[PDB]
Amino acid sequence: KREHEREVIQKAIEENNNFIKMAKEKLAQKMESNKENREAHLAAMLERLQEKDKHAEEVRKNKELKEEA
Amino acid sequence: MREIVHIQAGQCGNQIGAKFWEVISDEHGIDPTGSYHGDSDLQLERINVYYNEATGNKYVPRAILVDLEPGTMDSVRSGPFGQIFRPDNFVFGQSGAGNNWAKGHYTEGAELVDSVLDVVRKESESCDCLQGFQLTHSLGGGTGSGMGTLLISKIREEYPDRIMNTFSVMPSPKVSDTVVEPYNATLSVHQLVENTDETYCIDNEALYDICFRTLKLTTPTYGDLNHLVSATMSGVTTCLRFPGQLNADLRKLAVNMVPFPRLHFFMPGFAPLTSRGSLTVPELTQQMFDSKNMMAACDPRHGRYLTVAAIFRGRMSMKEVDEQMLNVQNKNSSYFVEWIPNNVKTAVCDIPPRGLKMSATFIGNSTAIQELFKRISEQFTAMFRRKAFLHWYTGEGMDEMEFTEAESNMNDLVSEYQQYQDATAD
Amino acid sequence: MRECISIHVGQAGVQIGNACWELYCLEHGIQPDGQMPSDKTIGGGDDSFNTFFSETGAGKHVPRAVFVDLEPTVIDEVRTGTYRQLFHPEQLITGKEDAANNYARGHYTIGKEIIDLVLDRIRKLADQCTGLQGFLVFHSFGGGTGSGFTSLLMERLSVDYGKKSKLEFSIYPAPQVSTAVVEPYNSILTTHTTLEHSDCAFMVDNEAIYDICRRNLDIERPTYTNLNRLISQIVSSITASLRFDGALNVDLTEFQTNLVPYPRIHFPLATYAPVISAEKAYHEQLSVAEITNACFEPANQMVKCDPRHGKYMACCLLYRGDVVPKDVNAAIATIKTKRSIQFVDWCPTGFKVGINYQPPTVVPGGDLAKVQRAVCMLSNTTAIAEAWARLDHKFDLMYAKRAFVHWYVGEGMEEGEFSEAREDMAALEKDYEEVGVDSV
Ligand SMILES: Nc1nc2c(ncn2[C@@H]2O[C@H](COP(=O)(O)OP(=O)(O)OP(=O)(O)O)[C@@H](O)[C@H]2O)c(=O)[nH]1
Ligand SMILES: Nc1nc2c(ncn2[C@@H]2O[C@H](COP(=O)(O)OP(=O)(O)OP(=O)(O)O)[C@@H](O)[C@H]2O)c(=O)[nH]1
Ligand SMILES: COc1cc2c(c(OC)c1OC)-c1ccc(OC)c(=O)cc1[C@@H](NC(C)=O)CC2
Ligand SMILES: [Ca+2]
Ligand SMILES: [Ca+2]
Ligand SMILES: [Ca+2]
Ligand SMILES: [Mg+2]
Ligand SMILES: [Mg+2]
Ligand SMILES: [Mg+2]
Repeated sequence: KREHEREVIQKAIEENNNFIKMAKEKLAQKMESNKENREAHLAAMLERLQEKDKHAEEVRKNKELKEEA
Repeated sequence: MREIVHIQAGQCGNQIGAKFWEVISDEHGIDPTGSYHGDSDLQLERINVYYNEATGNKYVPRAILVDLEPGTMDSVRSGPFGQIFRPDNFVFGQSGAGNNWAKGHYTEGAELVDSVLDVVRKESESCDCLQGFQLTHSLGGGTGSGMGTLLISKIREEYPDRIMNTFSVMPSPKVSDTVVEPYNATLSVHQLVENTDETYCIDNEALYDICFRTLKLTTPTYGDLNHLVSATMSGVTTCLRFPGQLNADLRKLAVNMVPFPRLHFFMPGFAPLTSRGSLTVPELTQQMFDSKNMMAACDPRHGRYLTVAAIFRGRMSMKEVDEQMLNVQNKNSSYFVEWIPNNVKTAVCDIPPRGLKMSATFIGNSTAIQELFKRISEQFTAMFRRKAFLHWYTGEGMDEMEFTEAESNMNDLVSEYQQYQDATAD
Repeated sequence: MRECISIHVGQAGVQIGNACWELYCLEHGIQPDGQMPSDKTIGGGDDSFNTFFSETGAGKHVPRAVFVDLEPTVIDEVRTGTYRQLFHPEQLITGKEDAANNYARGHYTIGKEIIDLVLDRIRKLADQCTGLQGFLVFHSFGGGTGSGFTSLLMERLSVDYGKKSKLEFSIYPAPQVSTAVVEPYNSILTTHTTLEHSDCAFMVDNEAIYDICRRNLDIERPTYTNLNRLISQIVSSITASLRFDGALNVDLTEFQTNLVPYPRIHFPLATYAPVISAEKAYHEQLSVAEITNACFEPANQMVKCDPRHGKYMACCLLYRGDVVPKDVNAAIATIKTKRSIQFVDWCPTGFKVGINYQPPTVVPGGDLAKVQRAVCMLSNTTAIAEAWARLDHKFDLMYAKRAFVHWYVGEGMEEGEFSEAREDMAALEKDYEEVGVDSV
């Protein structure tokens, strides 16, 4: 009985211990995947500013080449 | 704590922008000198939102004034509130754009855009927590449209997490005979679909028709048209400028008004609209949803509402307001999309506007707005089929392909509006 | 010491906390400055009211509470309000920008900036506790802070405090009471994220309290103050057992063990009786058996649903005031004879009862009349699934077209979290059907 009374408390500790780690780990990846996702959503906006600026320069070049009279 | 930075470009943008400041300064008890001469403490509880606190108990609009023709710069200084504006924030060119979108967007406006961003950056640095920008401009001109849309992109580039709002005026043959206006509007709409979070469609055809038919103004002027604009602009910003049980900002408005990123073109409305030669809450409610009171030349009963926001102003029975918004909603159930539950919210403000005991301002995201874009697309295709005046923009370095891209994108926007207009719950 | 730390998150949670701590002070005789003349145990003590209040050497009784909001407007009123010096500056936490009705902003974007600070202040309160019992978390489903940051906080609290009790008080949205179009999304996301971290959640349908205030109290057009004062009566009844000494009161552990049959089925339906105005209370007294019967009338539930069409799994009846055991036992005896009140067949004994002889207290200004016997019933009924169903339907209408979803993806979320959260809700609805089915 003593041996069983002690398996119980040691198991109860393990219950609480794994509760913490299923929470620490699940919250860990949710913040990881959210970091990546917003980094991608901001890395895509670094490519639209790049293309928008690049096209503006192509326009200003075309004006330049049209002044050659 | 939630500061908005106002920018206004072009002639139209500055005239309506000036009236906006001539209308809300009175509501907040600020005279042209910038001194507070009000009675209620509620006028100042959110003075920050649009005004900077200066030494000597002075209030200065957080406004940036722009145009490529320096003449309009002096016109504002001569205005009733001309001297309230911070003189450093006047950024003007020397040539003007001649109703050329390319000049304002790519060549001449580009040479001035950086000088404006410096004024934008200075005002932003003195904000406790910048909540967004608002632009007032026309889409048919050359500067407010071409340079205004360029500015939006550059501000979005530097402030990607700030909300971009605009009060965009688009052309109507009834108010302007300039021929290339469909080009400037179509080209600017191509930008606004991508770089603004929420845009109010101030349609000059709707403003003319309201002035002529409803107000009985055989001869309407920009002052008559701008009176409707200032009243609308005062209404849609009432909850940003005054406190209450709402406590909302520009991002909350966008979050709850825009179900899909591209469909952010609103359809303002105002009530009452009555002639000088001639009110109950149920009458406000009915007229507010009437097509004749819309600032966009569209019939909401030709489409369906995705979302709606109604702001009631003046001291009135709260329960009477809630009952009537229920009555109008279920009596118009068909014109509200069934797949967005509770898509009509109502805010109420005790302070009425000048000269009225009660006011109602309407902000609707309706699929009927497509009627506007179809009107411009029809005009655009008429000139673009024959390349009329196209050399104006090619000479500045543009490609005919960019014209078709702006055309097709606006045509796509019409399709998307029609897509969700026909959508069913099951 | 059996202390309890209150956490008030977002506008609703803060404003609901304002009404609760106001009431607590009135029930315990604590002045707005924190001084309590009747307390002779200066600087400390083992009194029951010390479970919610800490003492300072200067005789100042300080709430064991943390107020967090991502924008300062609401909590600023507390900092300048009538109870400004009741709290400590460290306990009133605010950011500069709110979550903008976006769960994602409250959970991922604006929340992260402040979450580590909030835990530290909660940590500071915990270190002052000798026997911390659990956390009480007040928040709305609809707001971006109340939904997104609360979820973040609950997850973090499970890591830093393990299985320590965490109870919620949640405001279920309603069109009547200043709701927003995306609030169904926030409610589903926060419920799914918090299901596995909360041991007992007390939803309050804002439409139900709107109706009670508008009907029982003859308030044509209720305010948040009218609603919060009513909510505080339920919160007070639940925590009275902890803030007051008594031989027949129900502590939190006793409270949770007798009301939650399965971990996920932990959403009791709250009722309060009598909710009555002064004009009606004039020359009118209601008895123990009368207020006991009112608890089972669907018209008084804090959440709109029909217990008559569902099954009870456990009932907790917290009496307070001039209530005697004999009347309590007779009133409950009658309820067990009523075939109109059906218990599941696996709940042969389904009543937890308690009495707190401290009389109900009314805010001087609060529409409730001062009564002498009140009862708050908290019942785990399957009917509560009706509230989940209504909200789940609104989620489906919008999500079928992916309306508004872009606002959440822009802040880093994936559509997978939307469907996952919806599937969890579907399992919960099926769970409530399974527990209601008769046994073999
Ligand atoms: N409602 C309203 N519309 C105006 C006003 N002023 C000009 N417009 C409209 O604006 C269009 C022309 O654009 P403008 O703003 O004048 O041109 P701009 O922005 O100054 O650019 P550029 O003239 O090319 O330098 C016309 O279609 C007018 O109908 C005004 O005060 N109120
Ligand atoms: N009962 C009650 N409900 C409230 C109160 N304040 C807000 N609510 C509810 O909360 C919802 C709005 O969310 P809030 O809690 O105000 O928003 P928040 O937590 O501050 O988060 P943000 O989005 O950042 O503003 C509405 O649906 C209301 O029904 C209140 O004082 N009492
Ligand atoms: C700028 O101040 C405003 C801000 C907002 C709103 C609004 O219209 C009433 C405003 O007045 C201009 C608003 C928009 C409508 C919504 O649904 C379409 C919603 O749920 C959301 C509402 C507002 N929330 C409530 C409960 O009214 C928040 C966003
Ligand atoms: Ca004209
Ligand atoms: Ca003591
Ligand atoms: Ca003391
Ligand atoms: Mg000009
Ligand atoms: Mg808030
Ligand atoms: Mg006991």
